[PDB]
Amino acid sequence: SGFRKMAFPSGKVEGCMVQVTCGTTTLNGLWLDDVVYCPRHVICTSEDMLNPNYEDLLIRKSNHNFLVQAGNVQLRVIGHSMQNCVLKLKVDTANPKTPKYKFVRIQPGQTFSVLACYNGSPSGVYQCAMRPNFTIKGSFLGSCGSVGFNIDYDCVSFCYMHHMVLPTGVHAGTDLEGNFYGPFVDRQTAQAAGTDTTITVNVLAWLYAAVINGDRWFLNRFTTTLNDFNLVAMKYNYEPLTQDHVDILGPLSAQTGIAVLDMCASLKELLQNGMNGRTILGSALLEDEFTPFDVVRQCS
Amino acid sequence: SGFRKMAFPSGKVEGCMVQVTCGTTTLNGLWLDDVVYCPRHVICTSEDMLNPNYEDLLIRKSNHNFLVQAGNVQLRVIGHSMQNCVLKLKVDTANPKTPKYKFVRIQPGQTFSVLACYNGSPSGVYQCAMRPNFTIKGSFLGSCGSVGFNIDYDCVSFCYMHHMVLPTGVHAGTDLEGNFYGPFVDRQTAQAAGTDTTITVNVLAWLYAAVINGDRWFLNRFTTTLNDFNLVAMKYNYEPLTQDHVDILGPLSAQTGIAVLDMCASLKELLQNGMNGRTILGSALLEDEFTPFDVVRQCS
Repeated sequence: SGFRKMAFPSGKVEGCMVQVTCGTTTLNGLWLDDVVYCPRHVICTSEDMLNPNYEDLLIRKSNHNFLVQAGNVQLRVIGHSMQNCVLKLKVDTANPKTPKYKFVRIQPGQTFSVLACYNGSPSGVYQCAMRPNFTIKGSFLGSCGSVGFNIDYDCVSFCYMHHMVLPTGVHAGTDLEGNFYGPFVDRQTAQAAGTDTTITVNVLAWLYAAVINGDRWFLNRFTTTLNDFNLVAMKYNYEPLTQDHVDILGPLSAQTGIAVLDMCASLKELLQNGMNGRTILGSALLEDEFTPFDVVRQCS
Repeated sequence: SGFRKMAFPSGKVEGCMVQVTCGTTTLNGLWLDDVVYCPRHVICTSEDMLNPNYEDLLIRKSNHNFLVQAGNVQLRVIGHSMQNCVLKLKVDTANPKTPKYKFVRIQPGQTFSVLACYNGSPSGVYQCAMRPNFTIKGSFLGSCGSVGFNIDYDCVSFCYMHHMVLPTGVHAGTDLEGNFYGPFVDRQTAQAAGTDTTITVNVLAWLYAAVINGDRWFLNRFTTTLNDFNLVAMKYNYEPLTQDHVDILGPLSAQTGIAVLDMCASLKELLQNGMNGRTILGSALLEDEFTPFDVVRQCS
C-alpha cells in the first residue's frame, strides 16, 4: 500500500565515507580496499579553479599534503594518481568494511541513491534520477565527493560522484572512473547544460504505479501507435518512446491488464488536456524519476 | 543547493532487522540486545484477527512456536512476554550490532525515517510524517514490524513500528513500548481515522526552504496576527499556529530576514488565491512533511 520515493539502505556505503582535506578545501572520499576516491579539484585553490592544469598541480602535491580521516582514524597516504577527473589516494590500510562492489556508468533516465555527506560524515540519503541532459537535481551544500549507488543482490554498484554545482544551480558529476556525465568539466567557467526533457518511460511507469494503487481516473478508452504518441510527445518536451521502452514496461502491463500503448494514449490526453485540478498519487504534476524497475521493486 | 526529502542513514538500523515467523505469518522484528520486538498480532490467525484475546492466545504459544532468523542465524527464543501491543521475544544471543538507542514517542506533525523491510531484510528507506490524525502515508506491502526512527548525534531514537493498513489504505502503528498512535487497535475491524489536517508549521518551514533556495515569488508586502491567520487557516483545514510554532520558526526567519508573521501573510494569500499554475521548489501544492528542524538540518 502507498507509493513513496524510496532510497536503498545506505549501510554498506556509510562504512566507506572518509574525509579528504587539501589545504583549506575539505570534501568527501570513498574508501574502498586501500584506495580513497575523491574529486581531483580538491587540489585546486579558488584561483586555480578558473583554469587549472591538473597534471602540473598534482606534480607539485606531496603525499603528506592530503589529510585523510576515517572517523577518528588518520589514514596515511602512500601514493596518489589521477584517474580522469577522479583523484585516487593509495593509503596504507585497507577498509575492513569494504563491501562487494562494482563501478558502473548508468544511462540518462536511470535512478540511484545518493548518500549526501559533509566532512566525510553521512548526513542523509535520497533517491534521484540522471536527467536526460546528464544533470541531476539533488541536495548538495562541502558535499563534493558524495556518491550515488544502486544495490543488486549483495553488490553495491557505484555509479556517480558529485563534483560541482553549475551557476544554473544544477549538479554535475562523474562515474567512479572519473568520466563526467555530460559535457561538463571540473573548471570554474560558465557551462551550459542541454535542454532537459521529461523521461517518458518513467512517467508511464509512474502511471502504472498509480493504477496498481487504485488511482485510475486518467485512463481513457483509446490506444495509439508509438509514432502517433511521439509526435505528441515531442511537442511537450518528452523523450521519444522506443520499442525497448515498451518491452521494459511489459511486466507492469501484465500486472494491471493495461496495454502499454493504451497507457500511452492516456498520457497523450493528459499532456493535451492537463489534469484539471486533479492529482495522481498525491501529485499535481507528472513524476518522471521512477524507473519501471523502481515501480516493480517497490510494488513487489 | 537544491531541496529534496531526505532520510537518515539507515546503517545502524539495518543491523537490527530480523525475521519473525509464527505459523504461516512472517513479519519483521527489531533485535536490540537480547530482545526481539515485533507486533503481537503475529500470533493471530486470520480468524483470530477478527476478535483476538491476546492474553489467551499468548498463553497457548510456546517458545519454539516463534522462528526468529537473523540473516543466516537461527535465534532461539528462551522467553516471550507482551508489552501493550508489542511482543517481546527474549533470545539467547545479544545482537553484536546493537547501536546506542532510545525509545521515544513523537508528536503529530513530527517526521522520521522508515526502514521498510520484508522477511527481515531491508528493502528501502524513506522519510514520512506522523499525520495530525496519527496515521502515516507510507509504502507498506509483510512490511509489518518495520520501524521508524530519527538519529540524534550517535543515538538512534526509535519512534514507530508499523502494525496494520486500515481499510482506508492509511497505515497505523505503535511506539516501541506498544502504545498505538491514535485511536487504533490491532483488530480486524472497520476503524475510522480522524479528519486529517495540514501541518501548518511544516508548510511555513517549507516556504522558508523555498526562500533559502531562491524561490520567492509568493512573498507579498503584508503581515498578519496569529489570530487573523488562524481564522483563515481553520477554513482550509490547516492546524492552528501557536506561539510555540512561531518560536520554532525563529532561526529560519533570522537566516532569511523574513518575519514569521510576514511568511504567515504570504501563506494566507496562497490559500485564498492558489498558486495560479505556478510551482514552489518544483511542487504544485504546499508540502507539509518537512519540519522546521528538517529544513535547518538540510540547509545547514
